[PDB]
Amino acid sequence: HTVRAAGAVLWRDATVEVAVIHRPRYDDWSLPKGKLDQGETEPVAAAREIHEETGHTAVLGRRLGRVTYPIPQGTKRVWYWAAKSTGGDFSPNDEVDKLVWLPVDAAMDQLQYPDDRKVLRRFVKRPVDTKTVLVVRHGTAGRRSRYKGDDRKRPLDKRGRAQAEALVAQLMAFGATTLYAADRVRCHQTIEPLAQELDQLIHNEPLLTEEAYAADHKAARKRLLEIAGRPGNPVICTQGKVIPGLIEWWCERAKVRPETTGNRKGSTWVLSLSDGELVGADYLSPPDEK
Ligand SMILES: Nc1nc2c([nH]c(=O)n2[C@H]2C[C@H](O)[C@@H](COP(=O)(O)OP(=O)(O)OP(=O)(O)O)O2)c(=O)[nH]1
Ligand SMILES: [Cl-]
Ligand SMILES: [Cl-]
Ligand SMILES: [Mg+2]
Repeated sequence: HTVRAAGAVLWRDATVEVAVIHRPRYDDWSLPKGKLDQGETEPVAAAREIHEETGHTAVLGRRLGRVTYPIPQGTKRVWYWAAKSTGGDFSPNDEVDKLVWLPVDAAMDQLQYPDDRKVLRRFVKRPVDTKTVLVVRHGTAGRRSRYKGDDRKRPLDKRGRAQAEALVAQLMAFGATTLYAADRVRCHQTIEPLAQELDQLIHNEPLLTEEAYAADHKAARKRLLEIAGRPGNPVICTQGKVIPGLIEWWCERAKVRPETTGNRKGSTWVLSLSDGELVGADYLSPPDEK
């Protein structure tokens, strides 16, 4: 069987230092990570396990990649992120007895596994002090036929509401701070739970609906960049016919290659920016899908 895990290169400003952990079970030095709990998304697992193992909270930025290796039971699949420490301090735990903070070249030496070393090379290849734009497709909301009444008003269904609730921890893992949604009830409702958590209002965005994108895709592009330019990490909840077009455009111009792709309801594109420039685009499946 495949064991799914997530973790990070945890970093702080000293130029940058990264955490390497020691485990007496293997007398090994490695990166903080662990297994996904039932129902848990990779980002949320990563944040948890980082804090379990290092004693630090972190905000996840760019996704580093996936690595896969044999273990006695089968196969270990681990997703890694760059993650900046937001606080805390190490104290020894059950698995991890020591942690060191190292500049990257020394950390590469301290590491011992090829997969960890690969992830660390991925970390250094781009800027890590990134800002993050979270582009979310609204949750499940039945079919446009099944709900007559102004389709603008069609609500999230039971699943979609559960997706919205699950997106709170997902989006908070990336340090979401400001909320925007296309002018459709289902788009707002997707991020209402996060709005309440953050105690933030949701900015309504008539230029980012499907109808508006179809009429004037250029105004949508410009408005996306306007939003991305504001301070904070914005969530922008919009629709299925809008997202691929915006993401594809921006990735092509920035020469950013996504490691994964898709467009499902409740999915999230994590766009990482350095000094306003796009440097990563990471598609996350819906929180209730694999
Ligand atoms: N942490 C880590 N372990 C690895 C890598 N490559 C590699 O063969 N291993 C080995 C170390 C162990 O002998 C074996 C399983 O270690 P593990 O850290 O993946 O799994 P674990 O279940 O003991 O710990 P975890 O997922 O709960 O943190 O795999 C790697 O890149 N990182
Ligand atoms: Cl520490
Ligand atoms: Cl829909
Ligand atoms: Mg672990």
